[PDB]
Amino acid sequence: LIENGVSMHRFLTISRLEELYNTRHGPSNTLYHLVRDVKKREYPK
Amino acid sequence: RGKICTIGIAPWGIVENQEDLIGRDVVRPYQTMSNPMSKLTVLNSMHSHFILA
Amino acid sequence: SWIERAFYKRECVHIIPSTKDPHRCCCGRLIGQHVWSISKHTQLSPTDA
Repeated sequence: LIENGVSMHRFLTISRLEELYNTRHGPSNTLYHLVRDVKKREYPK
Repeated sequence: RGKICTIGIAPWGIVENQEDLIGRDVVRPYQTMSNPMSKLTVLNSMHSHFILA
Repeated sequence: SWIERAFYKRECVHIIPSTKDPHRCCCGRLIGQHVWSISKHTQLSPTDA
């Protein structure tokens, strides 16, 4: 799709990279473990 | 391996998306898409210089 | 800088021969979408693209 030219500039919005981070599908990610360790240390659900 | 000097000589009155083609000595953003609606045709991506006029 | 203070372009103002479209002038855009000297009356001005 980039060979066609769906430019990574114009596709990417603030709301888009919210949705790309916030997605809970696809393969495994250790995000759940680590970001809960982030908010536990930063803001001591 | 080469980097070949492949200067094309075009018109300005034919380059597609002339409104997207406005600005002065800036590294300017070109969506390389060719919309088939406008009969104006894009520059070739694989050439290296352009003399649109 | 030596590029900028050198090169020249051309632009449209004339008596508007309608020919095909009343919206089209001799340049050839829409009626509100406009912006040699014989029958087109194009002039000289500095480049912008």
